[PDB]
Amino acid sequence: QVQLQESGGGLVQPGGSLRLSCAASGFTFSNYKMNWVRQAPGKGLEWVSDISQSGASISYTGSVKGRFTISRDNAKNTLYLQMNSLKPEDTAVYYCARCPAPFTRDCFDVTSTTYAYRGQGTQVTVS
Amino acid sequence: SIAQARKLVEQLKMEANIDRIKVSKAAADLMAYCEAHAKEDPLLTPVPASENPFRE
Amino acid sequence: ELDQLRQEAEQLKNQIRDARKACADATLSQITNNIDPVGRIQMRTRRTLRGHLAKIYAMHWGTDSRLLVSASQDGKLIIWDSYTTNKVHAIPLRSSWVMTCAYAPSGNYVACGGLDNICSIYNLKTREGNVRVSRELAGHTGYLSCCRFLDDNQIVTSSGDTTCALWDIETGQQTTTFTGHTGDVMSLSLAPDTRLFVSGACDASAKLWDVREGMCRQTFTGHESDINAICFFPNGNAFATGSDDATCRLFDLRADQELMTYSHDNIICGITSVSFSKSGRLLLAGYDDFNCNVWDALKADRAGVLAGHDNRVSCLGVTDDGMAVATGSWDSFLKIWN
Amino acid sequence: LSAEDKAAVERSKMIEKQLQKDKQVYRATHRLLLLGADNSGKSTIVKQMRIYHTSGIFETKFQVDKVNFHMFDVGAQRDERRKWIQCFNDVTAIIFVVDSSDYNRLQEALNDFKSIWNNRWLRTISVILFLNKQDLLAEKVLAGKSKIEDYFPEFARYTTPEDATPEPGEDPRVTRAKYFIRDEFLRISTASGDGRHYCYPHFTCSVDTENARRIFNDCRDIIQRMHLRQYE
Amino acid sequence: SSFAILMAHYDVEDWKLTLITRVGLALSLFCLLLCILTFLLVRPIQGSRTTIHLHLCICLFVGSTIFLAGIENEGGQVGLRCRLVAGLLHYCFLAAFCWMSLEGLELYFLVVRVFSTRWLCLIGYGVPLLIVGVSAAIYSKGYGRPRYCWLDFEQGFLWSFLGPVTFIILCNAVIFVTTVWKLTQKFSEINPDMKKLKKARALTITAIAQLFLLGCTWVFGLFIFDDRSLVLTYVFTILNCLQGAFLYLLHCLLNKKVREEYRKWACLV
Repeated sequence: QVQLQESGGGLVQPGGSLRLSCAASGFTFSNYKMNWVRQAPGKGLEWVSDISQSGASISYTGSVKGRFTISRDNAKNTLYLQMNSLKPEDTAVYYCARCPAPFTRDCFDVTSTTYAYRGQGTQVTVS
Repeated sequence: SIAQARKLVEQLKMEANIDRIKVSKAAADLMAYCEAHAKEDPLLTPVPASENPFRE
Repeated sequence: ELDQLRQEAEQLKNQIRDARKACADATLSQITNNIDPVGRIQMRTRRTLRGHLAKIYAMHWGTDSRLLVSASQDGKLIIWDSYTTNKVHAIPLRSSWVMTCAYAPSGNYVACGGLDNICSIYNLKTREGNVRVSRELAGHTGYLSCCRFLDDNQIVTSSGDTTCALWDIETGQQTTTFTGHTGDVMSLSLAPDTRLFVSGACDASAKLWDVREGMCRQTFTGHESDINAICFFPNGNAFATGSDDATCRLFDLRADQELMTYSHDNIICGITSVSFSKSGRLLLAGYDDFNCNVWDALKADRAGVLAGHDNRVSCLGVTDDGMAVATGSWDSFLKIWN
Repeated sequence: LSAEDKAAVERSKMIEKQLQKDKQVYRATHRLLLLGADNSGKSTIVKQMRIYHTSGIFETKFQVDKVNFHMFDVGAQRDERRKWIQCFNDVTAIIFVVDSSDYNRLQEALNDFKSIWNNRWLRTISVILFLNKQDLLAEKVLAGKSKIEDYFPEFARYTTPEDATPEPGEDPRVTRAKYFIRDEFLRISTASGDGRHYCYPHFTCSVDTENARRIFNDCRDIIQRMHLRQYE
Repeated sequence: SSFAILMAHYDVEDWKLTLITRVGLALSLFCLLLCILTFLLVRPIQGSRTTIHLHLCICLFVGSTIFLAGIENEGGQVGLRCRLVAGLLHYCFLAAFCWMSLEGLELYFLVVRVFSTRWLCLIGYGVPLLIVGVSAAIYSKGYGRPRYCWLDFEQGFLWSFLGPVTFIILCNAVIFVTTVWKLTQKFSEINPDMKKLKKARALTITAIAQLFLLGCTWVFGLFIFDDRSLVLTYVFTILNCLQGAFLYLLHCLLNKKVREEYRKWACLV
């Protein structure tokens, strides 16, 4: 059916650079908008990053405006987040979220409590 | 959590022990019923103008 | 433990996949390749029904192949006759955000349901010119998508909170509750022999349910997005489903896997509703832009195109003897093709 | 005429009479949608606009300048809302309510605006936008306990707009922050507009009394710009 | 038969006058026929406006047909047919100049204050019926022309086909100024990124369209009583008798409602 599997957790002291990856299987990945969301311990669901169909439109979050990179491969079917210098305030678990519909730019409900097309999550603790 | 995982395991266990037939039999039955009532469907073989009640 | 349960689930999924690939010895499109195509089929609107004000959401053919129902988001349920194209009854709904309707199997009641988690049931033979309201079935947490009558005293409902339910009207309490989904459900149809039914929800899932036991008998996968329409093949041993990514598919229960797939290389507009023909040879679908398409259900080709709408198609149904096809769209007009 | 035709003609005539009567009533009343967040303050403006006067959906009515408005608040549903918004593709406007005093959720509210703006079935409806709880933002940036730059970098390189109008006699930094937020929303609003639908930002706090009038004016402009494109 | 006879008073005459008037009037009748046919054919554009177009075209066609029928006369004794065709001409044209007024009021309702066919026809025909039947009691007091078939000038009787002209033209002119003001103001914000020349050109085209529909040329019928300026007679005969052609060019051809619909109807069968 729908398969989203994460990779790249671990524990580190501040000042570290990591590579979060999320592999997808169960659809034609060439034409689906994608996002990265995370949940920190004791917190809710908050949005990290977004990327559109082809790779020409990139967007981020102010809290991570200068540290992270959001990339994708429509041939290895994988969404990537790249980090260089972390903080202790970034301990969380990361999910990659697919968009509901194909061939469209609007994207609903990736941050929802339960979602048919969202992975398991990967652990990242920085301290 | 634990309850959802247990329910999923039970559902998969129950479903994995169900016999199945070859799809050729299903296709044959589909063909048989398609050729079983062809002559009674007007939207394949229409009727004269005095039996189609909208034209009249 | 959780890890052991997850490992068992993965192993059982592997086993089920191997079992389903074991019996995939052929495809429907390969066996019926030499069936003579119906050729070019065209149908001119014989009557054109007008009177509504806004979007049209549901339409059900009566037990007689003569009567009809129409249901709109302006607050109207209209009972039509199609011969003289005359309006027989008007019923003003209480709620307006409403998405389903149906006749009774013996032409005595009707039912409706909307965003409010309520199914309202009216009876037809009444001394007043009104079709009075007699029942309200309640107990969901969400919105209803469809409702059908097994008989005049046992009805079936599906909602958007993962559940389905069987109900007995006179008392007004569920007899059995069907759980096992994950997302919201869209459409169910009743078995021709009136013993089972099937359901599809906004996942990669469609399920075959028994009725009086409550236990769910079959689960099917295949689709990349939500599911929007489903029905019963006449012999009660097949179904076809449509999704919101411009794709239809056809399954047979005992095979427990999808048989054939309806797609085109230039369709990027989704599906809204689907119905079968009375002989098992016309599959009629309503697509996202402004069209209906009539398909030969054994070849994955396009028998014909129905145009004449200025907006999206949302309702489609066939008569009970092969007399017409009714289509309805957001342009506030129903049309009867024959 | 036989009896069957007698009955059919009488029935069709009466029912057509009723439907013709109902056409005017359907067209006379305006319909709006209401979206907001849990802490946003939807109910506050709901009460303020009720002043202007189990279940899966709630209704409110009000009357401004001999024109009636219906608002449709949505509750007792689930958190997947990609299927019950489709039925709102024939309404005049969307009231989007946002809070201006919590920086952890402003990005989420921005994403909500992005999602509603670019929808296929919602590419013809205008958005009236209410920024709320201004006094709390003022107090937060006057105290200086935490900085907006902690969450929004480019505030280090921003000057007040030349057309900014700080009427009530406020500190400059209050005006800086307000216009930063409003520009954050209008950047999305002007990134991909096409003359069909336009935003209409506003400045208000939990003690306002002039919200329905703002809705009135935006709706009037929408209806006017619609007629000048179907006739001429 | 010089078309200025509908406005002139000293009975000017030239061969070019009547030749041009005949050509323009025949073309105008054919254009009105085309308008009525095309408007009755196309369904999905009902409303008040298309109703107005269709019925204005009706009354103008009737008036111009009976005009080409009955005007020219030997100049001898006036037959009863001449008198009756004169009165019928009067009625038909005042029907036209009530329909144009109603169109102007519609535009007002559709621009400034943004927030039934039966009543439209009722007003647009009942008013001219009264205004022309109040003069039915006046017979042979100048009714049918001693050398044509039209109204006379005695006792100031010709203020039934020029007074309403003046009133309607002035009201439509005021509405034109208001519409120009408001739409000018709005087009600064609707398309702020387009050059000034294209803005001026589009505004001028629209101004011309509702110049012809909101009939304003006929104001020359107020400066023709000076019996020297043959050039004013000529500009009248050029701007007016092409009324049908300009109507069909402006509110029938340029509209996008029928542009992508007549081509499809050509492929109906």
